Amino acid sequence: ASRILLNNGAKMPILGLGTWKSPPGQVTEAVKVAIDVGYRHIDCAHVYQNENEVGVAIQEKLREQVVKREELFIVSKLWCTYHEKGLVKGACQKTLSDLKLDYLDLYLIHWPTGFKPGKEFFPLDESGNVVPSDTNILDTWAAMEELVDEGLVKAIGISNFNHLQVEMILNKPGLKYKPAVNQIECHPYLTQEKLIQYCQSKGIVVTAYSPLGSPDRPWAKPEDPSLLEDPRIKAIAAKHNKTTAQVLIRFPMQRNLVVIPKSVTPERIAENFKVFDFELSSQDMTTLLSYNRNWRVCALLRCTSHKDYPFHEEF
Ligand SMILES: NC(=O)c1ccc[n+]([C@@H]2O[C@H](COP(=O)([O-])OP(=O)(O)OC[C@H]3O[C@@H](n4cnc5c(N)ncnc54)[C@H](OP(=O)(O)O)[C@@H]3O)[C@@H](O)[C@H]2O)c1
Ligand SMILES: O=C(O)Cn1ccc(=O)n(Cc2nc3cc(Cl)ccc3s2)c1=O
Repeated sequence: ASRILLNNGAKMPILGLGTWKSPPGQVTEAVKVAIDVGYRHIDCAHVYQNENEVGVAIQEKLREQVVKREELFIVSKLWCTYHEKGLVKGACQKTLSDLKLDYLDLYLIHWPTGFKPGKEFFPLDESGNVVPSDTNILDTWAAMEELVDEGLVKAIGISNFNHLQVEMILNKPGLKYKPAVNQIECHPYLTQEKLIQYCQSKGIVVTAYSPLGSPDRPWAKPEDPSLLEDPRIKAIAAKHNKTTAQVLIRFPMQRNLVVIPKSVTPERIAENFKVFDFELSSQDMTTLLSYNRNWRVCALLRCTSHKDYPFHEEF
């Protein structure tokens, strides 16, 4: 089945295209190729500073009659320097303008942390610590709720929230919309069993990011583990005459997750979508879950002092 039901009654494609680190010089072609081979879900963010080039591609394929807007599922995220309630609408509208759209299918609070407002996406002090803003999760959520009530987004959710931060929102007095999705890092070295268990039990769909372990992450160190190069996983893939990446994409799919692998290479974009023609066995799944090391690609330690830093909690 290719789509999962959200709590807003809409259906979200379980396989989408990641765009973090896709250069503007290449992401337009990436998206065009993706849509041509079947992707309908694109994961975006204002902080990725390529939304205009993503919008170029969508506009194009709409104009070529390859797809209709209704068939697309476009995701973006509210960046940390816009968590003040008076800044959320503007941030959302900038993303809409850049993507040349009239609505987003899903809009996420990108991180639970608010940062000092300003042009700087990661404001630091003279010391190198990120400068927080005096905003909180609940007020920011209320602001996200207005975007639904105004017709700008069909659904709202969160990203990189721990189960206690998700809880705050759920128990929010006067809650208007429950979160639809929590997008979190998830892959065989960070299997997220507990948080997935919590979210799915609350009827919140989980999206797995960095499913290939983000080898292009700019802070990679050579000693870091490498999922795509893991011989144990290469062996699972060779058993199914599939590539390591296809295995890494198919894994979260069989855990009822959404997954959003990133590529700007047309061959790999196609390859990565060809994961609906095979099944990981029960042993394969068990084996892959067993590689958990609680290893995070995305956890900027310059944020570990923010009151809302998400990863001090077990989950
Ligand atoms: N919510 C947030 O905080 C958050 C954080 C991180 C990521 N995300 C989202 O999740 C998406 C995916 O995560 P990610 O970008 O960190 O990394 P990823 O998808 O785990 O890995 C992308 C890397 O894998 C390479 N690659 C892709 N397909 C491959 C294949 N078949 N064989 C070999 N290498 C392949 C890509 O190369 P090329 O592109 O050069 O082909 C790129 O270097 C993002 O782009 C973003 O949309 C969200
Ligand atoms: O955010 C994106 O989708 C991609 N991305 C880009 C740059 C980067 O450093 N990170 C790591 C971060 N860690 C935290 C940790 C916290 Cl608490 C807040 C924000 C971030 S950003 C990152 O994930």
